[PDB]
Amino acid sequence: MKIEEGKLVIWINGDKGYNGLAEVGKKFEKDTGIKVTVEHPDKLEEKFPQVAATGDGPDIIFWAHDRFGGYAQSGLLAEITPDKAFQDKLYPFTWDAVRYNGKLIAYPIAVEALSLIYNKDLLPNPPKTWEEIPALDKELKAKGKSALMFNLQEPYFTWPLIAADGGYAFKYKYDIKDVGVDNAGAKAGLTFLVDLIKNKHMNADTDYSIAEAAFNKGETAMTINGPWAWSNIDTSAVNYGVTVLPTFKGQPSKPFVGVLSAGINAASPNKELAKEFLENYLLTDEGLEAVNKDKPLGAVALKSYEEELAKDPRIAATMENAQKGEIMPNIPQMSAFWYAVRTAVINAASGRQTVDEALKDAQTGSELYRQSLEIISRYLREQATGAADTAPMSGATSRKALETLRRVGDGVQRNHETAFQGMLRKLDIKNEDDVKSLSRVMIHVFSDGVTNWGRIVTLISFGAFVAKHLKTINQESCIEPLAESITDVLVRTKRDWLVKQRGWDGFVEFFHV
Ligand SMILES: CCc1sc2ncnc(O[C@H](Cc3ccccc3)C(=O)O)c2c1-c1ccc(OCCN2CCN(C)CC2)c(Cl)c1C
Ligand SMILES: OC[C@H]1O[C@H](O[C@H]2[C@H](O)[C@@H](O)[C@@H](O)O[C@@H]2CO)[C@H](O)[C@@H](O)[C@@H]1O
Repeated sequence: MKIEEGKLVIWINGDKGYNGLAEVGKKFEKDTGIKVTVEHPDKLEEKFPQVAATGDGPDIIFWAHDRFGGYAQSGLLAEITPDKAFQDKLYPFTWDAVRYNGKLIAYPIAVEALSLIYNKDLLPNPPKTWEEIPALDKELKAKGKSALMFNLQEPYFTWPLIAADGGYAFKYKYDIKDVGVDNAGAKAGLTFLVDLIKNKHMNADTDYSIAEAAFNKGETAMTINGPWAWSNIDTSAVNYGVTVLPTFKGQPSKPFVGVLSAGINAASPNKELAKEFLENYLLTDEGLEAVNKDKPLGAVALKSYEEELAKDPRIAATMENAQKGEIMPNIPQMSAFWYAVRTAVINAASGRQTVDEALKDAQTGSELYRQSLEIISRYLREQATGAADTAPMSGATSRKALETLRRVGDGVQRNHETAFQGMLRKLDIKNEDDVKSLSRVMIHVFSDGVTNWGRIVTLISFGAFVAKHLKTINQESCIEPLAESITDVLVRTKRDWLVKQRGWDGFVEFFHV
């Protein structure tokens, strides 16, 4: 087993107070003898699922809660079971953020939302609207300054504007069928952003470091950032305020709210130690103070300490932005959603694609898993049972993709029956455990090779062949898991290619009669 027993390794992002966290570790080590190592790897949110899948990684991972449902769905996190008395020390809505499929999958630490950060010496009155920023920038450029710089590389920072006039990720329970990435609100916000770039009020290449340095040196009047940033601003002696984000088309900017949370690796042989550290050392007044003093956490989950911090006007502004925003969903398709929108924003800002092209692709990318599952699940089930699903189907594409797959998929099963049968007789499929062991095979087979529509039809057509078998041996319950497996394999390893082909519209086009 890869993770070492008798110590704690912790991963946390490099913008958080990891020196403070290490101080809490020192205190844990003092009491118990157990060494605590804090690390801050680049791209840790993409690295964790890769390493944890193989049984490796940190004992504890810290991230906003949006990534944790994906982790939990993949079996990477231990269920946490604090008692009533500990649960009652934290705000109920923070626990809701870390609930997935009825189980608690992490400990909530703190509530974070973006705010408008402004230099009070340059801009005694910050703008109320995004619409007035171009004029303010022109005024400021005549004095050697700029109005606003913020990270354009990460969609978390552009999202408040995109969402203002109507963009949304997943509607309201969260409806995974209803995605608002390329609606009219979304387009208007992204367009306003690209116009700021086109008119030289911002630069498409601005990232976290460039924006932070410009603000902290007094060269730009505003930035958009989170509570973590306030420490470095204090160091710089900029006279800053923290306030409400500007409105767009009369409506508030809607930041996605995150709950910084701590999850325990399912492979860790140190779960009792991790729970003891998190509950009795970190999530205490002193523990959170030590972290907070290094980089501010925002509104902490711990009611006792939150009451002390609540008086701070920067925190009050954070909560006001948070109330106008929306708690991020934690569903497993969040990762895909962020990856598509990141790409959309970068390509739109750079002029690689137009706003319409960019957000079209993002909408495709964000809907891809669900749309694929629907198609694949329907085809496997109808093949296995001999009757189609009567529920309505998005709808036109799905219906036509299913019609196409019925032609080409039946061809493949028919002409390749003997290899199919042979490969299904080799494997001793008879229950959910074997199907479990199929993705593995499919992952090494499907990936290793060319990516084209024929190889995709092959995977799905073999899927159907298996489903038929499953039905005859009264293992019908295993079909939907089979469809989820095939779908995951397809959309994880071929996402970029699929988005390039216009998704399933492409599939319909390619095999068109
Ligand atoms: C779960 C297995 C999967 S998943 C999957 N995904 C994409 N493509 C696949 O196959 C195509 C090539 C191919 C086209 C047409 C029919 C078979 C395969 C490819 O990899 O490009 C597969 C196979 C696969 C891979 C190999 C096979 O056959 C392997 C060779 N023989 C060995 C002897 N035995 C009797 C039959 C299988 C068989 Cl029977 C399947 C379903
Ligand atoms: O930009 C997409 C990104 O947004 C959020 O990440 C935030 C994070 O929540 C904050 O703690 C801070 O570190 O900045 C990050 C943005 O760079 C999501 O939590 C994340 O999953 C998503 O990829």
